[PDB]
Amino acid sequence: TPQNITDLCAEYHNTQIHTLNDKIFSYTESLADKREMAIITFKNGATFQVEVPGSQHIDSQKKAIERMKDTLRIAYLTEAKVEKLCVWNNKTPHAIAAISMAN
Amino acid sequence: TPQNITDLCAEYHNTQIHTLNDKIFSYTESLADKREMAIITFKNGATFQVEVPGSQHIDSQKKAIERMKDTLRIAYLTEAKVEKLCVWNNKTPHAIAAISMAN
Amino acid sequence: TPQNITDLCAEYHNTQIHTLNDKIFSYTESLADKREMAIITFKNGATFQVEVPGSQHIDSQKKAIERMKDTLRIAYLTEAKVEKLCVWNNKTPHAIAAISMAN
Amino acid sequence: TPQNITDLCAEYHNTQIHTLNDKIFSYTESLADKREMAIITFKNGATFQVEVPGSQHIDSQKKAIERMKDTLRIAYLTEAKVEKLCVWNNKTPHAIAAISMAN
Amino acid sequence: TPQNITDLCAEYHNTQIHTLNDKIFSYTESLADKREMAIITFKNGATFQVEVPGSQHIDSQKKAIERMKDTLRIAYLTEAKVEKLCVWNNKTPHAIAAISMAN
Ligand SMILES: [Cl-]
Repeated sequence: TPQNITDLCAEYHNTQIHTLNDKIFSYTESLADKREMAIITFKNGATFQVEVPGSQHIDSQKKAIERMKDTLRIAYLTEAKVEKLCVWNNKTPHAIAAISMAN
Repeated sequence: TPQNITDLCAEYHNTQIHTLNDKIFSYTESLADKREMAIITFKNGATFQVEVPGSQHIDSQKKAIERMKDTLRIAYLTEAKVEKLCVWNNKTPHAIAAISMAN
Repeated sequence: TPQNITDLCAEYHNTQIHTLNDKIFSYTESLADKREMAIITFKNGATFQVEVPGSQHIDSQKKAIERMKDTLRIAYLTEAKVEKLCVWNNKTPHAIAAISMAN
Repeated sequence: TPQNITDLCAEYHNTQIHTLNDKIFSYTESLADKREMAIITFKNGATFQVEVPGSQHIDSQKKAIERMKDTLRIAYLTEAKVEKLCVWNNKTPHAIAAISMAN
Repeated sequence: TPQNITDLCAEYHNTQIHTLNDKIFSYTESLADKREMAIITFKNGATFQVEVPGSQHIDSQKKAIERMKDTLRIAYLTEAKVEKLCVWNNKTPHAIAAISMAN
């Protein structure tokens, strides 16, 4: 099993690692129909999204998605340093697959 | 897919962006019949609500609504600065569609 | 729609508003059979409870009751000032209907 | 309804009130099969548990049990002083029925 | 029945206790298909995972898995000192079965 975010990311197609080593700059949350999502940006301008649960989402992935949004909201409020993001680059904003935080 | 709240807001009818750049002054939560909701106000007097989950709302929307109330409660308690709010202006108080927080 | 706790409290029968403007003094939680509830008191001796979830009332009522217990616990831990409580006075301790927090 | 932990505890069989007036010394959590539980200890050596949710527990019981585990974790991490604990003393460690927290 | 993490860990096969007495160094969360897991690291490099769910995990087991992920996330965010870890050593990285935290 992957021991870290980098090996984990290399296991999928259309994913790429982003090394930020910085806290989340802004956090956006929408409850709007068909746009139930979260968007975070960093000071340098990089924007990422936690993708809206569509048909392409099982039931085990639906829970991890809700988990990710909880993680991002609390990481933002506590000014936690996000180290890396593994994202799907075939989507705009890039969609978050994984996150790693290191104090 | 919107990259920010302003663009995401523009995709709906009767919406409106409010720039508060202020912490929530008050938080009111009700569990009373057919009024299971949260109401927030800012020092400027602005009052907003998170609509009661009802008939129109499907499941992904019912949980986004629950997440929004969680978000406002934790934002109120941590004194987080709310930047903008996308609201449906055809309701009173205006109902919240999305929220952005910055730094 | 009601825009504050006093107006919302008035739409119900035999309710009453309590102005505390103080933090919760103590928080009691019970998982014991038929008394799965939370009880809070203020330094002045006022004691309030969140009703135990009964079958006949709808599940949105059940979610709101659960949220209210989450809200009281975190308000207690963070020493948040509670402004007013709207309660059903036909119960003792008085059962909470709504709560407002403001500093 | 009971208005405090002492009165509530006296409504059950084989219960006992423990007065701690101290923060939880340690918190243990287990996800191992049939040992899904939380165990807490205090400086004075007292050890208490939250029972595993067997398929004997009513609907509301399983949910109150999950809440208690959330409460113990957050009380531990915030160093919240625990006032009294009502436990069923016919189990080892004694099983928690109710908890009161007061400053 | 078991009163601490050591006794509880000894009740399983392929488990072992790790004494760390230190805060989590890094936290990794993944929402990716088949890798919906959490990975933690300590300062000396030691890595542990909370295993991805499956039908092997009865429903009560899946709840405890979700709870553990929540616990590691706030423990990391709060820099809480983790004392011991009971892990399954037949997997790589070693899978977490129980955690104990003592300040
Ligand atoms: Cl009993």
